[PDB]
Amino acid sequence: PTTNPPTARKFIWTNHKFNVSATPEQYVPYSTTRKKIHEWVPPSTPYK
Amino acid sequence: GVQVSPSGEKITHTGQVYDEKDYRRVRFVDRQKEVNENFAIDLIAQQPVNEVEHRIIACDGGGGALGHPKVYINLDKETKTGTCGYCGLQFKQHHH
Amino acid sequence: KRPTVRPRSDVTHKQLSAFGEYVAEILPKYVQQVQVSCLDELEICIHPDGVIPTLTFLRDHTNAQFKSLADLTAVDVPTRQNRFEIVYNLLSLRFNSRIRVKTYADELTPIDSIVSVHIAANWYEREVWDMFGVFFFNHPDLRRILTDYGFEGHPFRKDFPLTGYVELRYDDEVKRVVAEPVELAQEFRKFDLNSPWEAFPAYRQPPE
Amino acid sequence: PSGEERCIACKLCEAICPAQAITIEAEPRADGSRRTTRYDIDMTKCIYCGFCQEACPVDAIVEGPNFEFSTETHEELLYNKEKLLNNGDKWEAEIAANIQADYLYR
Amino acid sequence: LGLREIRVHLCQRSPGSQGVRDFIVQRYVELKKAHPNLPILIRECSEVQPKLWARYAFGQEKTVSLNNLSADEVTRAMQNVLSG
Amino acid sequence: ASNLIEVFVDGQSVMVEPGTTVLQACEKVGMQIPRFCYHERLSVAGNCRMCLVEIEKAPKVVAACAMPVMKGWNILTNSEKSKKAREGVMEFLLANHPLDCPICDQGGECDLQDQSMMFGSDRSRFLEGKRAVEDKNIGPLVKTIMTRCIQCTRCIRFASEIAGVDDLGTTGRGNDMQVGTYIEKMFMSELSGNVIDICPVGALTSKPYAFTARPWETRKTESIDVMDAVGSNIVVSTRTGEVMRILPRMHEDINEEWISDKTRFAYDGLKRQRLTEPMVRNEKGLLTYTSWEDALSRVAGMLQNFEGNAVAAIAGGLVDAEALVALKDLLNKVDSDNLCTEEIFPTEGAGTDLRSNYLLNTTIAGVEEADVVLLVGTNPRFEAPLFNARIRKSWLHNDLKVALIGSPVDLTYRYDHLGDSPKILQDIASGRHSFCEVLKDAKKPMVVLGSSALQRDDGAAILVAVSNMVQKIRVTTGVAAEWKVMNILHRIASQVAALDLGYKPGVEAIRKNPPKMLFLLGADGGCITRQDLPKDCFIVYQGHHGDVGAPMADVILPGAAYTEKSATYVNTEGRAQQTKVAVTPPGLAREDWKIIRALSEIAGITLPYDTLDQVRNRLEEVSPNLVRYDDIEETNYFQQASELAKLVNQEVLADPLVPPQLTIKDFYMTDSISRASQTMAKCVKAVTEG
Amino acid sequence: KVSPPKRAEMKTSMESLIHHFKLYTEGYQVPPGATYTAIEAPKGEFGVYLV
Amino acid sequence: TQLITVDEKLDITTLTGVPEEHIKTRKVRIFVPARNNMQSGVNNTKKWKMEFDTRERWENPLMGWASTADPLSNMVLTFSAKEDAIAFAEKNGWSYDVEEKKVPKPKSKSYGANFSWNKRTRVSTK
Amino acid sequence: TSVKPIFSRDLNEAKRRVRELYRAWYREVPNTVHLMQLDITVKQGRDKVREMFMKNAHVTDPRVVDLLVIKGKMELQETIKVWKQRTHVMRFFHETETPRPKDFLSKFYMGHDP
Ligand code: SF4
Ligand code: SF4
Ligand code: SF4
Ligand code: SF4
Ligand code: FES
Ligand SMILES: [K+]
Ligand SMILES: [Zn+2]
Repeated sequence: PTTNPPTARKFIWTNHKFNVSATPEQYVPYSTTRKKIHEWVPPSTPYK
Repeated sequence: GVQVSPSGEKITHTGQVYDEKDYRRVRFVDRQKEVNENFAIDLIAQQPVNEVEHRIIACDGGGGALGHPKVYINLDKETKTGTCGYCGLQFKQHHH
Repeated sequence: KRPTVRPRSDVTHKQLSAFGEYVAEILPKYVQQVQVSCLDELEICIHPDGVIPTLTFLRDHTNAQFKSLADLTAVDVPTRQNRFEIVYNLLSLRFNSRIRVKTYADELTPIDSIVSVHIAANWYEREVWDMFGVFFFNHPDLRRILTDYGFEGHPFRKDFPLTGYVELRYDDEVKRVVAEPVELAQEFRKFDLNSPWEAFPAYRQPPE
Repeated sequence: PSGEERCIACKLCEAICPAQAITIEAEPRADGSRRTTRYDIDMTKCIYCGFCQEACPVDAIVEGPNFEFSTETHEELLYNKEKLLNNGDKWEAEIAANIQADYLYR
Repeated sequence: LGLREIRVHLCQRSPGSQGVRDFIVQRYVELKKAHPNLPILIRECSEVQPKLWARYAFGQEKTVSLNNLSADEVTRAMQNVLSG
Repeated sequence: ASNLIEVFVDGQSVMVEPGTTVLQACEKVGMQIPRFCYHERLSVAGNCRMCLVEIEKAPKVVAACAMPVMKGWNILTNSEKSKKAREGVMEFLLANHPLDCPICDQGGECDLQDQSMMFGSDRSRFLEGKRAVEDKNIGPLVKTIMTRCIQCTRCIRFASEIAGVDDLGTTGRGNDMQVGTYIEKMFMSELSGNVIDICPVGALTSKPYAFTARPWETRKTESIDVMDAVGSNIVVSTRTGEVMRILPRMHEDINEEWISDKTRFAYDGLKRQRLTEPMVRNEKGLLTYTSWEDALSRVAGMLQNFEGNAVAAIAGGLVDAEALVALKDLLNKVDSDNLCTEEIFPTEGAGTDLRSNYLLNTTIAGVEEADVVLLVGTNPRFEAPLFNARIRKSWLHNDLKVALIGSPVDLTYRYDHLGDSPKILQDIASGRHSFCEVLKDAKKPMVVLGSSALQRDDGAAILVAVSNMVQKIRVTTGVAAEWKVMNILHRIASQVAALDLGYKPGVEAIRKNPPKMLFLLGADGGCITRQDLPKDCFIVYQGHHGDVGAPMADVILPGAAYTEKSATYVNTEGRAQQTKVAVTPPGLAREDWKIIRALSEIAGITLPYDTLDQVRNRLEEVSPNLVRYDDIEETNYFQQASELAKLVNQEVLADPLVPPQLTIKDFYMTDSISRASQTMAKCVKAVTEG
Repeated sequence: KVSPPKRAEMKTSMESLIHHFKLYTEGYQVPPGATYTAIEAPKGEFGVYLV
Repeated sequence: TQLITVDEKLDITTLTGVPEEHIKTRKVRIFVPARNNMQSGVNNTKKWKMEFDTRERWENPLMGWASTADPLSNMVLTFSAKEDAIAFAEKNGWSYDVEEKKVPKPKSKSYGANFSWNKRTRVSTK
Repeated sequence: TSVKPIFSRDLNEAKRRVRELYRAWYREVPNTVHLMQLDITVKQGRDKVREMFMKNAHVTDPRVVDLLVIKGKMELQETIKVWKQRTHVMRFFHETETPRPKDFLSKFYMGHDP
């Protein structure tokens, strides 16, 4: 990649990162979907 | 762009973020929740509208076989640009 | 001629039809059906009482000489009364041929083991018993061969679940490997991959 | 090259995935595009067979040449959409070159 | 002890329900006239035994099988249920 | 073989009636001819040319969907000519069809894709550029991507014949001929998701279902709809434990192939405003989450405190017969007969004693069978859309004569509006009416009285007037004893089951004897409130949605929904059906009869049943027709009911019969799930503003 | 209908895209029947009995 | 000599190996599956099917996947006859609910009805 | 209602085979507990064997009883020559599983399972 450099894109990382396992910057999984069932919210005022 | 909740947690491009009282952020305690910084909706909003001379345009996303399947977009509505269903590029007919 | 269609030779079909007639008229007491497929493979479906005479005749006949047992298997079709279809594939090295012998059984009628005819039938019938629960008479040692020790149920049956009923994990309180009722972190997603349109009109069943 | 995600939430990768290692959830985005809200691939369930990258109609999911990603926990191999997009942004300078080198065969 | 509900289960077509059908045809109307506050629920089905349920106070139920009973002793069974 | 002709399919002989098409003979034999424009419930169009088959000794292939078999025809369905015709027609469709399969909602549900794989070629010769058509905005329910449209006119024929709107059509000519509306018109009637059903391509897709799931991954659960009292058979499509779609089921006696728009698109209300945990009022008067043990202990203590008329229950609309008989048994063990429903039926005369007094006795096949239908005080188009669809089908095919007493509403067919006054019942019963002599000309009349009309103050007077009218009609027309004229149309799913189980209809008993402890089994109509209820009253609301009954309750018990429980619902015909479990209730919500049984056990009066089959046994021993699933056993004793009605001496009011639902905006929100649905909110906004 | 088409044909043609979709979602339908195919494996005879 | 008499209901629950919870507490459904109304094909309405009652599917705390606790969630069995499904269900000891095959009613289809002189079946468009 | 017997013509010698199998299991339980170093005692192992037999005791079909005897002989022989290990033997007791009480209140408090 000095005579034939790769194609430049703006979303490509400008800084390469090595394996970051067992580091504070490691990968932690999570569900990327939002809340699916919305609970009823009781009113904040008493009926009596 | 990446925004933060009142909890301080970054909100993903899907709109997902944990609540203040949700216990599932202990997985991010002493670690990081990684969110992809490049938001595709913002990046495709930055793209200019291609100004073409035809009533029906053809899109493959560029690169020929490296792109998406070739589709045809009908640019009849002059009040709305035609959007590719695959790549999200916008096209507008030049009627001048 | 056609590069996408498998070529067909009818001499094998004629030879296997002649041999099927031969076996059928030699053993009318047991042979229930004889068919030759489009793949030129001879299938002979027999009564369970004639497994020993049929296998012995096919192994020891001068015209048959089916001295090599290819495999012994079972197919679970739980819509018929005798739900286990036991299939014997045999190979004749003298005549360079292959034959298939089919019979039927259910959960409560065992069939005769053919360990006296072929020796690989020992382990193959052990596999069939372990996977389907088909008992075999006069076996030297019929026991489980593939499942876990003390595994309850026969797993190759159609009504047995894919994931099973128990799963193993190490419990530190008892310091052992213990069995739990099975719980999956992600359930196996079943897919209904059947088109609503008929594919092969040659196999169109008549309406009920 | 615009920066839009190539994935169009068409679920053929998880339909063809022989180990059922891909889980996809989708909804229309705020601009109405057909995009995923969840794209999880389990490395501990994946068999690395390339069926997703050969069934993908828009070359979105790929098996890039990274193999030195062994982790110290079982969780870190449970990839989600953010991790897969980060991998795609990291390895785009090489994945695109490999696809350019080999795409005439496939 | 106070009667709260009467339920008559019968058949549209059965020899055992013929007397019950006759009783409902000729005598149910003035029964409802005499007790126009009591639910006499008439339920009929294909293959049920002719059965009579009397629900009293606090959930007690008395069950009387009136299979192959004609109109007059169906009437007297109803009278015994109403009175006690 | 009287009036039958012998034809041959692939050499196999079969008897067919005259007028039977080639496709109908082929499916009688057992082979499904390929089709794109033919639908067995739509009119024959014959334009897609996919059903072309070869008749023996005939040089030209014929369209099986339109051509009738003549005599002795040998239909060579799998011949070379038929295969070549199918290949050519699929090639012509896919020449201009767009490459949109991954971005298509019709992923594995595509008749075009499946028939391509089964009958078409495996490659293309189309080297030209494909056409493209701009999309339309016919509503927030049906998303239109008209480039995928193959111009089969199925949507146009459906809208013309079944929906009865005449709004869709083809504009243009040749390859430029576009299906849609010429003007910017919003196509929103009831029964409008069935165009999404019957569109074979993904041109007309569902906008709530847009880009959500795939048919191969969705699991199918065959259940019953509870949005109205028709009881339409449905499939709940659930993926990963979440309800994803609602589709109709084919049931020729209830709903045919279609479901209402509220049924199809109101499923998203089950994801909002859901009760998940039991709640109790605290010392500050606010609802707070608590445990099942604590909530049931509080309710059990109050139930041990009170008895008699001081304990009462009110049942709403989305209530199954299991919880109804559970609450009935519990209040009977505390000796309470105030088991009321929100929906009102007249108790005068026969009341709910005779089952024929409150049923659609003629039923929906009887709607197809009848010749004149008189609708009294009802708007069937919004009260029971599939019932009105069957009326329109009979009106098209059997030349049904429809008349209406009530306010003049658009029923998507032309009827005779006799007027909105209830005195016309007296006039027809006396026999001095033009429609009375129309009836005496007719042979098999059908008088359908609305439960919405029975909701009025003079409901008993209206019912006895209609009963007297029907008795006079049967006297003056001499109909058969097997033919039932009187019918009652209900709009509430729980009402028929409650009336069968013995619930007293209406809250008149509640108003007469105000209780100190009240159960609200899904009661969200607001019929009885704290203003006409005593001050120190203990309210427990058992339900799945917090809409009207939860904020006024002292204890809230989260029950299950119809998609979350296996349940019994009885339709207007009297037919009982059971919903199956599609998903499970969210949070700590349980099945409603299980909640009532656990409450009874804690209160110390244990109900004599523990399992669902034992609940069905209790239902059978109360009334043994709620266990006869999909059974239409007929009722009798209309003579006795009419005699008691005649001895009822009430008089009708002068108010015109105005149904509560005059417009589709009133149609869209009816119950708690519809009110909590955002899709119905969008529909109301679209039909009001847009 | 059995083997998937080339990717350029899939991205250009309608039938190729449809067949790619159906093959990579449902797969090809095999006509009913039973076969025993045995080949000379390096370890012996490898047999497959497909029904 | 080799033929005995048995007057029972052919119970094999002791040999199936299934736990007693998944025998006694399960309900099965025997039915011809309804045609998917998004299509018009009827090849999936030919064979009888037995399925089990739906059990609990909850959310995984880590990934949000659909976690389950019952093994008979994806178990669907195919039968050529309702009586065969009945025999299998009674043999395996599962309590069954059976619904009959819903066949489409025969319909009088006439292309000439679209162009009638006096009937209401005349269409206004094509 | 006439079928082919497996080993037993009727219930009598089937019960004889049951008694022989129970006799041999009762013999082997102390040897099992001593050889595979089980935490259990001899008494409750014999109780486990007995209540397994009482669990299977409701069947009266001679073919099913013969097959149960055959399976019991396989389990017993598998215990004679030690292939079934300590974990496999201790799987009979479910000591690591919290049992589900059968009352309606408890099954209501846990979840939706009947
Ligand atoms: S490479 Fe992995 S993720 Fe892709 S289809 Fe194969 S097993 Fe599935
Ligand atoms: S990764 Fe590719 S195959 Fe998978 S859903 Fe996205 S676009 Fe489709
Ligand atoms: S309608 Fe069918 S053929 Fe057309 S794009 Fe959609 S899936 Fe493909
Ligand atoms: S929109 Fe659909 S139903 Fe209407 S003509 Fe086009 S393909 Fe047919
Ligand atoms: S189905 Fe007959 S031409 Fe369309
Ligand atoms: K569609
Ligand atoms: Zn594009």
